[PDB]
Amino acid sequence: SMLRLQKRLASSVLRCGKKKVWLDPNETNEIANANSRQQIRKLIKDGLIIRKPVTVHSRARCRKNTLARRKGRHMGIGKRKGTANARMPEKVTWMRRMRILRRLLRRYRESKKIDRHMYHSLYLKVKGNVFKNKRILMEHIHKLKADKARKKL
Amino acid sequence: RTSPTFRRPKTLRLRRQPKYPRKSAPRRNKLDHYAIIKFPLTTESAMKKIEDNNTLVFIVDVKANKHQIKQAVKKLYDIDVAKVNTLIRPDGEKKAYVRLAPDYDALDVANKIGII
Amino acid sequence: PRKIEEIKDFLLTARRKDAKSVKIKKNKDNVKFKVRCSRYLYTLVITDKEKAEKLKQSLPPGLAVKELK
RNA sequence: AACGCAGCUAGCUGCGAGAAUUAAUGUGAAUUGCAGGACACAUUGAUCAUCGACACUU
RNA sequence: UUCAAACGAGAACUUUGAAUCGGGUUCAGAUCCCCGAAUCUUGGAAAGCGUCGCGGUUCCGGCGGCGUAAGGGCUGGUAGCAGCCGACUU
Repeated sequence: SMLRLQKRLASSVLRCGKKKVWLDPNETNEIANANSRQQIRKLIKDGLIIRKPVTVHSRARCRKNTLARRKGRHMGIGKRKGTANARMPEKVTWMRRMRILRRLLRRYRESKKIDRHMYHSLYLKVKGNVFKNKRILMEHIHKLKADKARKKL
Repeated sequence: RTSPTFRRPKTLRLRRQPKYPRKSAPRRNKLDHYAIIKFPLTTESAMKKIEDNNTLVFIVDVKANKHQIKQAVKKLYDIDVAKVNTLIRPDGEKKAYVRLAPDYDALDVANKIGII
Repeated sequence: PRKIEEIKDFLLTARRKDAKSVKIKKNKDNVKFKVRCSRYLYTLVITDKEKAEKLKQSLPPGLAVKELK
């Protein structure tokens, strides 16, 4: 008749919210007879009270769009609200470029492809924004190494 | 005198030797073991403690500390105490949870008072 | 807790006056010998079965033995 | 001034862990809402009053 | 906000259903009670948690079964090669 107490106890025992607690609609008499956490544990084993499943919230709709968004399907001029810097900061773009270029110079130095003197000159030039790409930097040593070979010969 | 400051010299101090005691006789200890324990408690929640925790519940004088409670129950009912937990009820009475030693049991003891 | 690493130490710490009991735990890959002392619960782990029984015969007498398995 | 004290008691009143009172004296069969307890009433005692003994928590 | 049911003399409005740490323990207390530990491994799987069952129906708070187009990186030896891997952008 009065099942406010049993729903609170069931939620505490089931460690779920009261919205997820289901009381048997045509067995109400002996849940009303339950007044202790022991009696609640009696009923959830017998199936009179069970924990309702969580309400479904599927991410498949968003997952499908991200795959399309992976190919730039919704990245047009009409789907951008923030600034170009806001969407992709220029500092992090510059910060990434110095790291991936300075790493290459270190690798070329330890691999004896280039010497310390050439390393320092390029290290100041990469900081000078003269190169913008690994490939753009990479072919630069080649003409630099090519004339050096010609100079000796 | 090797110091430029003058300090008060320390003089003899005599222990007081009264010509008569100001109090004729020592005050009687009015807070004894019978005063320590007021009465045992019989509420529903209490009964759980005697069975599952080997613990007795008592209403005690508000001025008694945990040490005083432990000695009183020992000589009053000839048992041993492991630990005592006390709290002050909202009504102003002090409730003490006295846990007996493992060798003693609260069931047979609480029969001796007649509470159980 | 403390881990006893070599066999000889374990039967010593089991002989201390404060050692109350030893509990033997039987796992799929090892057997753990845990002795409850006054301040620490010392555990000796052996990975091979045959040494477990021979040590089990050699506990000091009178010390309580509990078999978890 | 505070806090406690009645078998059932919140206030008022009285009292102070001896806590709606102890002792003693006078008096002399009750108290009372209920119950219980009483009660040779001197081989000496309920109640009430008096009050000089005792006691009087922070 | 609606439908149905229950209790009830009575229902828009009540209830149910549908739209110093770890672990346990109460009706109401837990770092305080109980247990166990103290001030990658021991702790530790025994616990706990998921499910699948067996007992019992104010007693069992009892048992078990399973599972826990362009922007880069890495690896092995002509201006790199070869392979593999990875977001977000213009």
